[PDB]
Amino acid sequence: ATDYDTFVSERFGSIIQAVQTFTDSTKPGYAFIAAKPKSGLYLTTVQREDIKNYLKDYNLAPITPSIISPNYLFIKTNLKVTYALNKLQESEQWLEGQIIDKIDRYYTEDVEIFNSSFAKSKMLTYVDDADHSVIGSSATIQMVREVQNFYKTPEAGIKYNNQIKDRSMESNTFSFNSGRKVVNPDTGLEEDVLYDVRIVSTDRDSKGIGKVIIGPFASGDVTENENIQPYTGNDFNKLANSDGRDKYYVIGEINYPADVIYWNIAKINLTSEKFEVQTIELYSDPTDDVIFTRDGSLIVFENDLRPQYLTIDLEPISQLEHHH
Amino acid sequence: VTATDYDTFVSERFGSIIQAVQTFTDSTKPGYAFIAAKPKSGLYLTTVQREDIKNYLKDYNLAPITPSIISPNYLFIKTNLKVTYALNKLQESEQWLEGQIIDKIDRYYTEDVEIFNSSFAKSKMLTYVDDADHSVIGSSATIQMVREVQNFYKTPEAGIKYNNQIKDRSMESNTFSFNSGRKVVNPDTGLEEDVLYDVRIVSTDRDSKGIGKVIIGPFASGDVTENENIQPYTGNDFNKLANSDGRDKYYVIGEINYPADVIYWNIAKINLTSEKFEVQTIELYSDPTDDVIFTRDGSLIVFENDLRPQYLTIDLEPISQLEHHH
Repeated sequence: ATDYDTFVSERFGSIIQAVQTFTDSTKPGYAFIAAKPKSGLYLTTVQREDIKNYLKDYNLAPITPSIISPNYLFIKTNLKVTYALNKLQESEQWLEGQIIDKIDRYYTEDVEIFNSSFAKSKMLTYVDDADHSVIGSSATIQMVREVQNFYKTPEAGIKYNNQIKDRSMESNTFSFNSGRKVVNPDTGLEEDVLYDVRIVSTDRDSKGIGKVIIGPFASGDVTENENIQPYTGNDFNKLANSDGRDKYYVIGEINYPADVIYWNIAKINLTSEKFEVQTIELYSDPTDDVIFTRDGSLIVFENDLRPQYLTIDLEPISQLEHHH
Repeated sequence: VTATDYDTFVSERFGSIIQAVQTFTDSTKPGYAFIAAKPKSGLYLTTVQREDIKNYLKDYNLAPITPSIISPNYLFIKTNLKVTYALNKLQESEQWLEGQIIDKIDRYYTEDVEIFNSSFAKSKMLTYVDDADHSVIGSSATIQMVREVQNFYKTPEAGIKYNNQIKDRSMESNTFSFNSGRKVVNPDTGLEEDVLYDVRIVSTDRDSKGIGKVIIGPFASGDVTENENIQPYTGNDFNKLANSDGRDKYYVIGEINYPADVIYWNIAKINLTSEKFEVQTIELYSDPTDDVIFTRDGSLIVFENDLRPQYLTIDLEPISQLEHHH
């Protein structure tokens, strides 16, 4: 870690706020350094080529350390703060600002650091701490791993470094392109029907394993031969429809206890071409309210840039027959 | 007159073995001036029944209204704490550690919460819990409000309230034994008196006006006599308990007004005599919608772990160290 990270952390301390090295058991030979810009999220490919070009500075001929951006774990927070009407001078809009700062001040200080961790109980005491009028808060978290490629998990897998619950793992939705014509003079003569779809996990087996299955289809546009046939279990979360779509299929699988997640859309004869996205986001409920980082993973609150991962509900109180 | 004037009156003539006073008057009970009194040490003033609450009676000035020196209507917090710490950061035992967090959970209560018209917040106390070591990483909790009920048979004339809002089905008591008149045998033993099963009081989802039933069960088909009035509660709509004895027929005996925050029941509404029940006092648990629990009139949120240990479970969890290498 610090053996080489620190140096770098000297010649570049004006940008990078977090640097640590690690190996991949598997990508033998390769040493990577994750670095987080103090100034946001991803170092720029120019900022990256400069930093790599101090590798020559310190003479090493062997292929030498790949710099790269950190594997972020995000907390989708659903915050609720109840406050006293009397004791609150400015706008609700102000108050939010006042606390959404506190959250960040906790993250920067105690969390946004390698192998340091997020404790929901701590940041709530930060929230409480934001005004002299913030009587008490509560909070509900999710974990977000932002997936680089939707089509197949890495060679190795995707892991949260944390225990999730059953059926918990679920990506967002991405358009699948069937291939049929719609024949609609509204928008010409042909739209190419494309219905949303997601990738969810099902319940632990006898032995700790689930199945990573993929959202609703219309019989025809997925070819089934004995082997590859519709999944049947109802041990997962189906999604809102308006269409006659209820045929989910099975790729990869979740090892709940070892938290590893592998899937590969290929397991059903569907080329990347068929989906109009390239990136997705995987969510899942933690088991605990204390969540952890490990090799090159970093937990981070970047809220003016990932605002989708915080929501604040306030509850103004006076006196009082009622706060819900 | 004036409750405030009275509160003082006692924060003087007794201001010795008394910590706090709430002089409130109940709108259901005219001409009666009620005086809540915290013992400053324990829970009940003359649990010996007056020894004390009679001495204060013996203080008279003016008015046609009469004092009724009572002990405070206590709100309890059944906390299921789940603190987690770092194996290495810890030098003394889990045993010494518990005795360290509850030292804080107490510090919070007795400074901010254990007061009249004062309140409790889970988030705020879990800050105090977290603040007991160099680690101690974080903490979880799962709380319920508890109201201790003397005479399980029936609530007061005017119902019992929490001074807080609870959730649908949230309200449920601990279990108690109901002596069915009947008799059975096993294991070579004999009649074994009268068959007993564990029975209890639960609330149902609120109807379209904010109002569910307060029901009691299960039973046998059974040990309760059904009338035009007395009939098994009609439908699923709440929390049933383990029929390790197979039973299930519950009966309506009151209702919760969720908005008004009032709960009334009377076991006499079916026809069971208190004789058919082992108990006298029971516990009434509900879980709030409140991220803040409010005390109020004669109500008081207190934390007495020593004398009320049952209302706190701490499950610790040790954690492996991270990087020790550099």
